[PDB]
Amino acid sequence: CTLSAEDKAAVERSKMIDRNLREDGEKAAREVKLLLLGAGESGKSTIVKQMKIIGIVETHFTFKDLHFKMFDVGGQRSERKKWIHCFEGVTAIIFCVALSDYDLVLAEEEMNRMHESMKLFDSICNNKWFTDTSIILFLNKKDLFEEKIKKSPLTICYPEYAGSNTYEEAAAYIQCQFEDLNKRKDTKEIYTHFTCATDTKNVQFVFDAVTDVIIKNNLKDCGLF
Amino acid sequence: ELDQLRQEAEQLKNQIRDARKACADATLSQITNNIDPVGRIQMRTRRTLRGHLAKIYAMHWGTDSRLLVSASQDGKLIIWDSYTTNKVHAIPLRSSWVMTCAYAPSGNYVACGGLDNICSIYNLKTREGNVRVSRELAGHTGYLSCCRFLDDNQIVTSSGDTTCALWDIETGQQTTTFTGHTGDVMSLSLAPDTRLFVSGACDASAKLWDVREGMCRQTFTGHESDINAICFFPNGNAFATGSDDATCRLFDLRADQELMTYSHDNIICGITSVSFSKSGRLLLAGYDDFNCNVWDALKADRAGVLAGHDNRVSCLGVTDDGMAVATGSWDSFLKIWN
Amino acid sequence: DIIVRHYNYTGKLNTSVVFILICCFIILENIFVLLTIWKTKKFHRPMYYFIGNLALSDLLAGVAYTANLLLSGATTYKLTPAQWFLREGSMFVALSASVFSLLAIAIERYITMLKMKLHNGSNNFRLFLLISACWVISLILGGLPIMGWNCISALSSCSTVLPLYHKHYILFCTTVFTLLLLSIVILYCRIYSLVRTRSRRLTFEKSLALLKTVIIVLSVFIACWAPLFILLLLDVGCKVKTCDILFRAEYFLVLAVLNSGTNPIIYTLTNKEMRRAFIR
Amino acid sequence: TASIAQARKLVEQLKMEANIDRIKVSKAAADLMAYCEAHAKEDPLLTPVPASENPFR
Amino acid sequence: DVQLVESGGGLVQPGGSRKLSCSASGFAFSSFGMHWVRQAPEKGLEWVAYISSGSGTIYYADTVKGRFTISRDDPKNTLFLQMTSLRSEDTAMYYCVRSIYYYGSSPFDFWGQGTTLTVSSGSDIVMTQATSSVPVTPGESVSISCRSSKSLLHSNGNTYLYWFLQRPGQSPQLLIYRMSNLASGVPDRFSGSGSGTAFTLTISRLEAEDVGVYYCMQHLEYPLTFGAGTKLELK
Ligand SMILES: CCCCCCCCc1ccc(CC[C@](N)(CO)COP(=O)(O)O)cc1
Repeated sequence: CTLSAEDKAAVERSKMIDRNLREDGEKAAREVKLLLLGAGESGKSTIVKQMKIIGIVETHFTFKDLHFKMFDVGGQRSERKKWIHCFEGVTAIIFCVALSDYDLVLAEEEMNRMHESMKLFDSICNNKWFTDTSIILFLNKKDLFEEKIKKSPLTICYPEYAGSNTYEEAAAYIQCQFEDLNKRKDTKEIYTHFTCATDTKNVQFVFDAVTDVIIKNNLKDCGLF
Repeated sequence: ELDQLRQEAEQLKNQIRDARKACADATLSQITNNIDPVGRIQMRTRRTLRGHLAKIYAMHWGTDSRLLVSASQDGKLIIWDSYTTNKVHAIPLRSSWVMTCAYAPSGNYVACGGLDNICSIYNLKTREGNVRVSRELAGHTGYLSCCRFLDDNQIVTSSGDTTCALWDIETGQQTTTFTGHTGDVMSLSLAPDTRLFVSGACDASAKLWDVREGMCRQTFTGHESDINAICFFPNGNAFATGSDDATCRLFDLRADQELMTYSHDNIICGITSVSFSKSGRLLLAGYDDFNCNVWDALKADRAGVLAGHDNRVSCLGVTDDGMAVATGSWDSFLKIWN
Repeated sequence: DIIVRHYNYTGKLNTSVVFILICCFIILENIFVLLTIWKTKKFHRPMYYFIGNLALSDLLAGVAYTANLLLSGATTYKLTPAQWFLREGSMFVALSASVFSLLAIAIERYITMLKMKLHNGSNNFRLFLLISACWVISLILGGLPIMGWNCISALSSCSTVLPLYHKHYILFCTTVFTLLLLSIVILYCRIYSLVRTRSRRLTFEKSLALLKTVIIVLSVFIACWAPLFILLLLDVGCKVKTCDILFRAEYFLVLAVLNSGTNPIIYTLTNKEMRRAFIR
Repeated sequence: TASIAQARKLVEQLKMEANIDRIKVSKAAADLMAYCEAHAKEDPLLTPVPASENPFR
Repeated sequence: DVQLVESGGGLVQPGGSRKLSCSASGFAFSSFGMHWVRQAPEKGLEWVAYISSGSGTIYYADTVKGRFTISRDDPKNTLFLQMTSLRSEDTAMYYCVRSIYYYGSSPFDFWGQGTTLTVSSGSDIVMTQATSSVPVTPGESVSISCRSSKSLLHSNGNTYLYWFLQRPGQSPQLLIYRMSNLASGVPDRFSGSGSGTAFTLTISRLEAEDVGVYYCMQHLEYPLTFGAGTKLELK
């Protein structure tokens, strides 16, 4: 070999750095990536509190021998298309919206925050980067929506709503409207959970959705999907 | 009063346009018409740097033209020896979301930043033998898109809050704030004398800022989309901007308007990074079509293509001596080209 | 001398165009699959490497049968015993390599579906070990008759379909085929079972599509490799000069080569990404 | 009057940008062309340097 | 700051065994290669052993190969030298030296205080310092020369020559590495030059603390050899 003693030692140092990088990558690839998104006061705070119980904010937790990292962009006051591609390849996108927003208009003006959340969901779901990334749809504040629907009908949000002023039917209607915004029906799937302020099954639902996504990705890798 | 101010502003803009048109008698395509064409440029890949596991977002060469630094989304800032492909250093970043990195001219410090809105300066030359966080600069309310070292103690950064900032590193305070951009500033370039610097933002405009005075000198508006890259000419009297409208544009400071446009019909994708050759005759621009074009800066004709990457070419740089050009893409690889 | 006597004691003494055309079509399909894998950059991962090895094995099986197909006939008396053994070992090695490639694909799929992970990556050690095993074992299995495990000097224990092969060697090959087929079937059944149990474990399709794919693959493979297996079992039990069904075994190997030719069809049309790559 | 203040600030910014000296485009084009011609020999990307000089062969 | 402590030295009968431990603090011990270097009571330095970071590569001198064993415990940040079948020629001051290897690094940066061992009663580059000692006066200029049997210039352009200074009663201190570069904390008075097999070290306006023995080391072929040393004395 033509290398000097110092050159060989530098090559050995580079190989040590290489194996440390490989170990770090192996450790990181065994971890679930979740991108937390939602409108203002949608309920992201209570969601991250529930997950903790059981620039960019990173929340790390554990469930059933899986390590979950949530990346809440949150207070990133910049137009999104210049950095959303950084989150391409996340395991899932947790999109949280508040049901009680269906009849609230102070968006920033004179339009429903519900429609703004719908447009944000349409932009994220139909984004050119998240063509195969699955969305976990959280419909927060079901308990307060229960009592709000009995006074202000859903027609404040949907002029074409003709069903009865019942929680189940209107909630199913809202879920259907969010699922219809998906144009990639064949490449991605939307998981919907109906959460409240005082429920502890949210982390279990996220575990189940991530497990289903992992199974689907494995089937794709094997060529069986 | 507001309407009067708006009409005064539009009259001033018309005056700017008329003054620029008055000092425009012969185009660059006419001055550089009989010069010899560069010809077909054949650059081969000499080294391939492997070790990054996520998409690589930025790189910087350094004055010695041998070391280089690359930042990747896997949370790693790797300092490579380009001659032997040896990994000199591997810094684990506190925040994995890194989009920019700079290497100090002296080589004692290295900078990075990203979605955490914090510019981290690391001391490479420590008595402990490791690389430690020398300083963390905070104050930007948007993502850090670019950063460049003036010296060991002063650093200029651009952020997504439509603001550039000059920081004194030892104090850690924001010495100077450059404002006036109405869009997210995506890239900045420093003049060779480190006295002025150009910043391109998402408002399809570029601005020349005086470092010492802290005020904007000139504004150049020729692009039709977000400007993603910017780079001075080697003599510091002109610069080139790449944007999302699949066009590059050469402007000059002393005539104050656009000189040349570098675009082809077969290119629709935007430009992620541009830089100039040592003599400034060749302009290298990385695109989203996984390739890298080399244009004749004087004739506007395309001279070559650097097609060796399997994903979007995110960062691109040229050594101080101009010996090689390094391109890093989203496929987690850097390639040196000669 | 050897060939004429061995064929006379087995009752043989002395439609190919369509079979040659089928073999050429199989070759075309395998070349198409190989070039589709080579062109696409996202296919440079071990699973698609296993599909590529399967395509190459089917390619060599078609070439071998084409060759066999051409060589057999009155020209089979011209071949020296060593040349006869090379001709038959070509087919044996090609078919063994193909079915072992199916085994390797099944094993890789089972390992991937057992350890769920999130980014499987490139486990080059397992890939190289499986490919090397599936090739070396196939070559050795096709080579056993030529080192001396043959019918020569064992005329009273001589096969009928291959009048220069030892009956014990055919029994060994049949046993290996049984073990390998049961291994493949159990691997795919366990894959489906684990996927279905995990899919029923969580509360809010994939299982039905996986069942359809597994049923298609297994039904094609078994229903198309069955008659050759039945004859390879029966020739041991048949006395010489007795079983008439043993004579016309050419179509029963035509079935096996059609299975080799429909392997890439099944492994392409089932895969969404494979069809999208092939069309574009 | 934040909008009025911003409009006024833009007004003096445009006034400051309207009081600089601009040379003809031909003069600056000749300047850049002369710079490119002068430094052509020192550019190894323009003329491929022989294998004995570049450190990457 | 960074500091190394050597312990485990004392009177030893010939043919016995002894254990030397060098404890490190103030730096990343795991990322530094370690050297054991020996200085006889009235002689110069003599490289003994080396263990790389991660213990990947281990090297010994021919006079100690087989008997001596160098090891390291990174979690406890300690370096071990186990010596068996001690001879009367192993009595000396032993130093543990940290040395990191990358592009632009300065190997042999820090030397330990050393521990005293007292055993009771070819084909390697020869580095030559012809002059044993020179008399000097403060404020003057002195040049220390060095010569090598084999050229120290490699195909990569690096001339692997190292200069050390050992003040009386103290451990050697690195001045110049790779024949041109000045070590950190060294005044710019010291200048290193030379080419091929001839080297010189020039001191401009020498001061009172420059008095000591200057050692010349090579790092091209790995069996490191030191120069005889050139002692400086005042007048
Ligand atoms: C583990 C999988 C291996 C299975 C091996 C099955 C091979 C069985 C077989 C091979 C070749 C032939 C060929 C028959 C002919 N040889 C044509 O090649 C007929 O010979 P002629 O009458 O023309 O002389 C028949 C069965």
